[PDB]
Amino acid sequence: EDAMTVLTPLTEKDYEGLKRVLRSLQAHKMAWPFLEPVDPNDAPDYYGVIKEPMDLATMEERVQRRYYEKLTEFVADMTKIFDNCRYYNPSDSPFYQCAEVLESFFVQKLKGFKASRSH
Repeated sequence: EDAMTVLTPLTEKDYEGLKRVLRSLQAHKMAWPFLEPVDPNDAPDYYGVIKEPMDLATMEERVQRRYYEKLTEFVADMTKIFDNCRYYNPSDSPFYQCAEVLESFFVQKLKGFKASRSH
């Protein structure tokens, strides 16, 4: 990551942009597996094998409460969503495919956000 992403404290203005990014992901058709925490009754051994679960509702709470100090930390939580999903699910699963699609969408939005921050 670039130095602004790593070092620049997130401001209130930055948080408006973070909320916009999160809302765009929540609204995406392929976000359905990531909207809320993984249900243990749907996913055998999940919480036994996934050390740091994450989901979009948890990130929404963190954005509201100003949890993140640096953009890198917001990106790290988001990246957990996708990495956890690819870790636990087979590559031919619809879940895995959702992670591939939504991650690409997130990267597009994130670049947009970083650009906007820079001007």
